[PDB]
Amino acid sequence: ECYFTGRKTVSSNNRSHAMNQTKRVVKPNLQKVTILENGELKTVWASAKALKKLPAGVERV
Amino acid sequence: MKRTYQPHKKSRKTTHGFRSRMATKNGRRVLAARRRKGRASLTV
Amino acid sequence: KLSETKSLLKDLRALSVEELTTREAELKKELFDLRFQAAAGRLENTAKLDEVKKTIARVKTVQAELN
Amino acid sequence: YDIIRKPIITEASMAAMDQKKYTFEVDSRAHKLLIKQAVEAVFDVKVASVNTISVKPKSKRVGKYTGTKSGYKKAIVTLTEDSKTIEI
Amino acid sequence: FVKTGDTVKVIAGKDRGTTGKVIKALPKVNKVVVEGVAIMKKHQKPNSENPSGAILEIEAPIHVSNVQVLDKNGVAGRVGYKVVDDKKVRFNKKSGEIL
RNA sequence: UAUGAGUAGCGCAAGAUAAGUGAGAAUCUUAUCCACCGUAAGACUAAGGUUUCCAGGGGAAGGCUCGUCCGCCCUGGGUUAGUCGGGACCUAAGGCGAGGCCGAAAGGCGUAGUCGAUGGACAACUGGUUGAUAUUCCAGUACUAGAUAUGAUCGUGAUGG
RNA sequence: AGCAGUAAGUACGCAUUGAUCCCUAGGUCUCCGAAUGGGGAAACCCAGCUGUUACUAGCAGUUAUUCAUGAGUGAAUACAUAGCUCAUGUAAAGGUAACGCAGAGAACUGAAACAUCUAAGUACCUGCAGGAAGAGAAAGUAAAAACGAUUUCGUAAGUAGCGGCGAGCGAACGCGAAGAAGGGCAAACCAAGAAGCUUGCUUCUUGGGGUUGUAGGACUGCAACGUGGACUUAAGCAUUAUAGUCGAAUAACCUGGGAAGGUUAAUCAAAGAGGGUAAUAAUCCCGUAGACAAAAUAGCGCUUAUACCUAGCAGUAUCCUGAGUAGGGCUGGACACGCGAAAUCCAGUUUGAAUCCGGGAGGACCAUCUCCCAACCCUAAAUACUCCUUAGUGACCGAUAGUGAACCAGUACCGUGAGGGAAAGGUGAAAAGAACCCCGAGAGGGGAGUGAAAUAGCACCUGAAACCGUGUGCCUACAAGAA
Repeated sequence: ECYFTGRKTVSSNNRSHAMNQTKRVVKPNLQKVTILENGELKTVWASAKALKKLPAGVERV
Repeated sequence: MKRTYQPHKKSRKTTHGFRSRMATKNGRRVLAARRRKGRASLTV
Repeated sequence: KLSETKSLLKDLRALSVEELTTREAELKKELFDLRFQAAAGRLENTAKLDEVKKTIARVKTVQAELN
Repeated sequence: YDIIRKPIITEASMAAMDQKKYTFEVDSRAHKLLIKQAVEAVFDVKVASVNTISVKPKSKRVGKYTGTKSGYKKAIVTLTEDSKTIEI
Repeated sequence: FVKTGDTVKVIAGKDRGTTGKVIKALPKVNKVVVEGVAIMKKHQKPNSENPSGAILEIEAPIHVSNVQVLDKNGVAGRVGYKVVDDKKVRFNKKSGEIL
């Protein structure tokens, strides 16, 4: 689970050929990273969308 | 022949004591069913 | 009649627990030999039990509470 | 302080009298050393010790429902000699 | 009512018009033992407090409807009460007003 | 409420007489014989039972019949420890588990730690004693541990080893 | 004006001096339990600290954790950091009637079977909340002048649609009614500080600036409107719950055990609602209609300056206006929408703008036109449901009913447990409950007496029905019948 990436592994539902009414489990991107040090020094998970928008504003946010 | 229950005191508790039933967030729920009905006692 | 005198007279005055209630929260706080005449029998006279416990009761809940 | 409940008068009570013993009652939340020194205070009688025993509650029927009569700790007041017995 | 009391009429019921003194009403009973009125008798055993028994001229209580308080000139009615003085003044209607 | 039906059964073993008891005795009590078990059908002790114990009284139901008798009923007593068993010691198997781990959630795992006896630690044992408690009440002997009262003397010596 | 809950049942007693009682506030509040000094099976054990007061005591309090906030500490390793310690803040854990929201989420069914659908995103489960919640201020709908946030109801109307186009599911628009409130911020800028003080700093902190659609603000102009809205503070006013108070209006006769019934008469009137009373009451009582009453009590509402932030306005130097954002790919889902011509929205994943000459919508989409300004936040009101508090209402129901439960019901009882789950009210007006006497071991009876009544005698009004009877007139012991 990653906090500032928003949501979690959130449930969904699977389709098929002439769909058979099934289920999926949505998983986001899971990366434990520790990028910046503002007073941070804090390891935490992240998602790759938030990785590519680390240079959006994510050094303190 | 032999029957089911020939319990001892540890036997009559340790499934149904107030912390045993209270413990797992679940048996206390069905105890609260037993309270919201409110029968002759609670813990046994 | 009896009880309003013999109750209202006592300790509405503001003297204190080891000070004024020496007669009640110390002296007749020995509830012994009145109780201890209770169930010993040979007493014949009841009302002293909850009467006196009532007086020490009001002694504590007023006088040994107001400070 | 005087939180002795009552004495107890059996036919063994006279044997306690001859033995310089007693059968006294106190509240449950108690200790035999504590009621020992309380007995020493309000009585000035010289105690050896007290025995242990209490009584279970007696849940029979008393009336048209179950008489749930309660227990009480039967205090066996073991004295020493050379003191003031109480004959009440 | 308020505490009876005095001689008290009995209009309806088993004994019409009978008057008789009261003090002993106990209004929670909501029917009043009055001397002379509703003559109960009890065949009591020869036991304690009457070692013959068989006769107890204790009398029955009858309802507030059949109690009728008169003011002192023997005049009953409806108790207008509290009207006049410091705490309370009892009277009946068409009455000589005394208590 | 029948019915079947006054039939099945009366739940694995033998009592017997006399005397008492009462109102009423087969079945209650005693005496006296018989009989049975007796590596038990004895005594003592777990779990269990939760007062059923005993004393006195009574016999609405209960007792598979009777019934004065009773584990039935009313009333009243009856269980006593420094050393007995546990706890105030330790700990397995295990459980719970702050930390942490992962997980829609609840959760489930788990380091430290924590309890957890059936275990391992440790002082009391003879005699008498009731209706009933006895290693518990007391005679005799102890020992264990502490206390305050009292000539030490540097001594204690740990979670470490 | 007696009290001495239940109710007998006793006793000392207690009390118009004012009790008992009713209400309001304060008091103490055993232990367990969120349960929390530590352990522990619920009614436990063992503590530590601080004073107490005495003891190999006792008393009183402090000592669970997480979070937050400080303070100190300071390892590898110098600072630091982790980590540790202390202090402060119920915060906050927890119990929860029903409604809500959000997540997680089936099956059975039905489709005459069934794999698509349905059932329904319902059953369940978890979390988050309040008195309601969400709900919301157009990056909207619509299509011509057409309006102007929402919400609920009716309508449109099963209309448009979708769908093994089966079986089904299913709108919105517009209109009608209720209810009818929108207001901040970041941004841009301006000023202050501190600082990349690497100077001119171009990041942070404070306060103005202003919240925008026909653009709006900043820059040049320039106006003080009460405001839950530009302060839902405090002070008075008023009144309600929260104790209750007064409160009208009648006599006789007949009957009976008893009148209110029948009969004779009279009254009242904001009270002839209803209930008791030995038997049906307006005038007997409770009451009732009205009319008064509360210190404390929880409020509601009105007036007051204050409890504070807003306006118009012309012009447009340039900036701003909500970036991984819209979008695009794929995989989903919701939207009536089952991938379809599929809109439009929201997810994962990937790619990624423009930014006022802008951008978006107008059911693929390309131009013209209409409307709007997202990608920042809050918003009462009309609505949903009651465990609850009374005020109550019944073409509700009368003890197999009515709550499982009119009764000590969730009781007994079953089951180890989760669970289940019974039976039963009525004497008499009043116990006035049958004194005594006799039978009887006793019970029970029988006399007496009791009461209107004793077939009325304690599970007692009324008492069938099956069953058992006892008496009774007739018939049957040469008969083999739906009786």
